[PDB]
Amino acid sequence: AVGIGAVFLGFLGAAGSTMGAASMTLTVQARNLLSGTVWGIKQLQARVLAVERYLRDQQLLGIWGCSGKLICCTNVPWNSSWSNRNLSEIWDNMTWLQWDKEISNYTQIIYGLLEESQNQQEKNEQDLLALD
Amino acid sequence: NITDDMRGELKNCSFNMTTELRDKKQKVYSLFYRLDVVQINSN
Amino acid sequence: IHLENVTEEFNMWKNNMVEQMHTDIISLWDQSLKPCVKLTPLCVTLQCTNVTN
Ligand SMILES: *[C@@H]1O[C@H](CO)[C@@H](O[C@@H]2O[C@H](CO)[C@@H](O)[C@H](O)[C@H]2NC(C)=O)[C@H](O)[C@H]1NC(C)=O
Ligand SMILES: *[C@@H]1O[C@H](CO)[C@@H](O[C@@H]2O[C@H](CO)[C@@H](O)[C@H](O)[C@H]2NC(C)=O)[C@H](O)[C@H]1NC(C)=O
Ligand SMILES: *[C@@H]1O[C@H](CO)[C@@H](O[C@@H]2O[C@H](CO)[C@@H](O)[C@H](O)[C@H]2NC(C)=O)[C@H](O)[C@H]1NC(C)=O
Ligand SMILES: *[C@@H]1O[C@H](CO)[C@@H](O)[C@H](O)[C@H]1NC(C)=O
Repeated sequence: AVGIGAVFLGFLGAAGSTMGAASMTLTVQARNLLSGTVWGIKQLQARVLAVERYLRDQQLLGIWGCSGKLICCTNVPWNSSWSNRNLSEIWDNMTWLQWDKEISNYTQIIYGLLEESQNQQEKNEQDLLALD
Repeated sequence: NITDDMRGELKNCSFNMTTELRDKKQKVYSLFYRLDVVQINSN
Repeated sequence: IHLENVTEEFNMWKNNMVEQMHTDIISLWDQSLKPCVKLTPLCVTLQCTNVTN
C-alpha cells in the first residue's frame, strides 16, 4: 500500500493515520530515533540516555524472533480476551495512539509469552538439529 | 574558682575583629579551649 | 511538520520545561559572574554630600 507522491513523508507524519497506513512508513520513525563548561554533562547524559533506550528496544527485539526485520511474525496466538474486536476494525479504523491505550493493561502479559515462545522455539530447533 | 593544682580548660580571649566596614575594627571576646590556643613569646 | 487527525490535551500550568528554563537562566546568570570583580574593598565609610545642583 505505497504509491507515487512527492511530499516529504517525515517523522511522526502518519501518527494520526490509521494503523494499516502508518505501517507503510515505519523506517522513518526508526531512523529518526537515534541520531537526533558544565552543559557538556547534560548533553552527554542525554546522548547516553538515547543510546541506552535504543539498546533496550533492540534487546527486546533480539530475544524474540526478529532482530532486524522491523516487521516480524511469531507463534503465539492473539488471545481474544485481550481486545475482543474484529480484524477489520483495527487496520482501517484506529491509530497507534488509540490502540496503545486499549492494550496497555494487557501489555507485559504479551511480552512474557513472546519470550516463552521464542525460548521454546530455540530449544525445539536445537533438538531438531541434535536428532540429525 | 581557680584551683592552682588543676587547670582551667577554657581561656577567655579578647581580640580585635574587623567589622563589616573596612575602616572600623571592634574589640570582641570569645571562649576557647587550651587545646586550640598556644602562647607565643608580663603580658 | 504538520500532523493530521491528531488531538492532544495540553496544560501550560502543569507544564514542565518552564521549570527547566527558569533554573537554567538563573544558573546561567550566576555563571557569568565568577570571573567578575567582588566589591570587598568598597564596603567602606562613604562621606556623602549633595550633588552640585
Ligand atoms: C590564670 O592562668 C595562669 C596560667 O596562664 C595561672 O598561672 C599559673 O597556673 C597554674 C595552674 O593554674 C599554677 O600552678 C601556677 O602557680 C600559676 N602561676 C602563678 C605564678 O601563680 C593563674 O594562676 C591563673 N589565675 C589567675 C588569678 O591569674
Ligand atoms: C585591639 O586594638 C587596640 C587598638 O588598636 C589595642 O590597644 C592598643 O594596645 C597597645 C598595647 O598595649 C597600646 O600600646 C595601645 O595604646 C592600645 N591602643 C588603644 C587605642 O587602646 C588592643 O591591644 C587590641 N586588642 C585587644 C584585645 O583589645
Ligand atoms: C563631587 O564632589 C567632589 C569633591 O569631593 C567635587 O570635586 C571638586 O570640585 C571642585 C569644584 O570644581 C574642584 O575645585 C575640586 O578640584 C574638585 N576636587 C576633585 C578631587 O575633583 C566634584 O565636583 C563633585 N561633583 C558633583 C557632580 O557634585
Ligand atoms: C486495565 O485496567 C483499568 C483499571 O482497572 C481498566 O479501567 C481497563 O479497562 C483495563 N484495560 C482493559 C483493556 O480492559
